[PDB]
Amino acid sequence: SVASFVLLSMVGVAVGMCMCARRRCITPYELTPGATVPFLLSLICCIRTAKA
Amino acid sequence: ASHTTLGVQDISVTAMSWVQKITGGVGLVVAVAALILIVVLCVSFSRH
Amino acid sequence: NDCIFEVKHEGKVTGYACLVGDKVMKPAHVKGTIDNADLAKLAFKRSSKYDLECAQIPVHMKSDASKFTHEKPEGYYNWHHGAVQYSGGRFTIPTGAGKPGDSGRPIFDNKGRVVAIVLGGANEGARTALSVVTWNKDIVTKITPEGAEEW
Repeated sequence: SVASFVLLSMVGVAVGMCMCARRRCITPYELTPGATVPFLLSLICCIRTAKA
Repeated sequence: ASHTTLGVQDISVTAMSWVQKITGGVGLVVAVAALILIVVLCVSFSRH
Repeated sequence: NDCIFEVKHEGKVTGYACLVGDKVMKPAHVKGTIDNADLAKLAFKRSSKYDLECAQIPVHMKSDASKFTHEKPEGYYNWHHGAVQYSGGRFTIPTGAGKPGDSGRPIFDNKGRVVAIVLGGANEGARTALSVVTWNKDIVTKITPEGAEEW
């Protein structure tokens, strides 16, 4: 039970760090006018389809 | 018969390896056709 | 500058099609078939990626086709309802120039060659945004803003 609580929260904090990383990576492109984001990064950061 | 019965559709012989030779042909022609479709799909999304 | 050639669909207000370079081009969402029988009997290719259809121009009438360019500098452009503009990486018109039934019109530059084709738009009075197709270097592309509809 305590091994489940640490392991299920370790994948939890990995998802939390992945979220924390995505928001700091993507917001510079979001907070800029003119739809700027490149192709490769759009796939890596899973922002649906294209630069729209 | 003093032995037990055969698996008939299972436990085919050594030198049935024709099955693996043709499956490693046709199944890789499928894998390559899906690889070709995935790489053209990938660049067609670069074309948005 | 009225040095333009086009055709319509089913002989009615059903959108339009263009002679560009050496090929006919037409929208995919328009109903019916080309009015001119010497075009209409041809075999047409299509793509839902660009809402588009195309065929080779017959050699006896290839001389009648319009010219084109890939160029899209900021400024003002010519089309049958006037007032068309390119700015901020977008084509635009005032609202009164564009509506349903007017799809398939070519937009021309200041030297009289096609740059893009009108498919539809998203309305506002002073600057309606447009859904269009256009060529980049030597490959076709579709441009479409937020919330547009085809005409």
